[PDB]
Amino acid sequence: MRYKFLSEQKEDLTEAKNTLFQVIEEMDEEMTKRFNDTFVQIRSHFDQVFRSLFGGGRAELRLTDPNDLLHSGVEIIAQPPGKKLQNLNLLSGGERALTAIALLFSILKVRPVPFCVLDQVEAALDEANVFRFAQYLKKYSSDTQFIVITHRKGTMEEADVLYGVTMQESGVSKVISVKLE
Amino acid sequence: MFLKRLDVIGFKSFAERISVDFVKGVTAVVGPNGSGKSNITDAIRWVLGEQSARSLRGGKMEDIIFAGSDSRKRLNLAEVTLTLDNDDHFLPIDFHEVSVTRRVYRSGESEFLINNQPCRLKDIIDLFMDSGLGKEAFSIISQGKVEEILSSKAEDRRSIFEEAAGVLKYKTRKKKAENKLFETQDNLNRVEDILHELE
Amino acid sequence: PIEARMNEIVHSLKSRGTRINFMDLFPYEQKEHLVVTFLAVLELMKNQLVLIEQEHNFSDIYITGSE
Ligand SMILES: Nc1ncnc2c1ncn2[C@@H]1O[C@H](COP(=O)(O)OP(=O)(O)OP(=O)(O)O)[C@@H](O)[C@H]1O
Repeated sequence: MRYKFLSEQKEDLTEAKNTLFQVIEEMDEEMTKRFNDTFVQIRSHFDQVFRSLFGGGRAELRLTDPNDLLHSGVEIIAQPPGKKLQNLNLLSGGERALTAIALLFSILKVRPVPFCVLDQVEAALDEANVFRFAQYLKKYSSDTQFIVITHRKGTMEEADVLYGVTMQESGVSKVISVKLE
Repeated sequence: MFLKRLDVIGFKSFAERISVDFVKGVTAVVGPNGSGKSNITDAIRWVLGEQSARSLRGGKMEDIIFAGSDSRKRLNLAEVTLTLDNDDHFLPIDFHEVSVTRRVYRSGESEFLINNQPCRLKDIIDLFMDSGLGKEAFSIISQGKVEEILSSKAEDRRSIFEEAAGVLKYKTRKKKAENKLFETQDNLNRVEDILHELE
Repeated sequence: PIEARMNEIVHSLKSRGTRINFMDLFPYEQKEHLVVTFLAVLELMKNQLVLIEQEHNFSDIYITGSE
């Protein structure tokens, strides 16, 4: 037997499908355009941010598949000063960490924030590179307040103030503070 | 806009009140390993409405509230208050200084306040989302982000660029529509099966 | 490096039997030195070897031996 309520349910399905399909395609359009637009902007800063952190060299961003703007990966190719230009996959541990930080700081030029909490992001930097990282922060702290959790002494040396967190009593953190600037 | 003060009481390892006054430039947080300096980051995430337990390095009530030590018995309340300078009206609130407060009680009850007025978690989340400081903003960056960039799977790296592009709300709406389609078809399928057993 | 400075604060406390101001530990300290001194005091506090008094953020800090 055929039922009216079932036939209406099938018509409601067909009707919703037509609108929902249009929602989905517009979402796809927004994601492809915004991804590409933002990628272009981040790429525009990347070489300069890399160079200021490494003190030299050069670097590039490239879409893995530029005709698949919904799924393409991003290739990072970088040349630390004194080394060859290579995919990020083949750089040293400390070079990889600093290049990733260069990408994060390039994103911050495109999508600025009034404050930025960095929790030990520079843990894997080679010691020789810490001072340019720390000086980057001081320089651009005119536009972004930086709150930096760190165990690298070079980063501490460029901060304006230090908060020390230590357990004087067992399992209870105490906080002291000293100005440097 | 900038962070003025972080007040922390009973949150994780901060058994008694601490109060961090930030400067406008670079504030560094330092100290021996395990002594709690990354609980500062967790407290900032938590009061701004983070609910991911992974993001909080422990986000359940027993992780949030000071659980006790040799030095002290556990507490029954954790509280964090972040005070922000809003002189430039970066946040859409008609107040010179904006305070956000989060509390959780051992009993499981939670309280949220903006400028000492009770509100919902959603009101804190929406306040920062509307001003460009939501989930996709890079206002809090831990080592996990570096790991995603350095990942060998291309989906992990693309994710960083999608956050920067602000695509999450479009992706979520697309998935919401795809789920509506699926569940509508599934309900019809189940109705037809019930009806078919009636024949 | 830090444990070097830790001992030099420990022994410097055995002299003055009273409070000592953090900046008095090393007169006209430079910031690279200040940082290690600061990290040293933190670790000494952690090892239950020194007591710290500070009234407000960025107010003067006084340090006293423990045992
Ligand atoms: N509810 C809690 N109650 C008491 N102490 C807590 C609680 N949650 C976390 N902690 C304590 O706070 C401290 C956290 O230390 P901290 O964040 O400085 O560095 P960490 O533990 O080494 O983390 P990471 O590995 O990410 O660097 C630990 O001693 C931990 O046991």
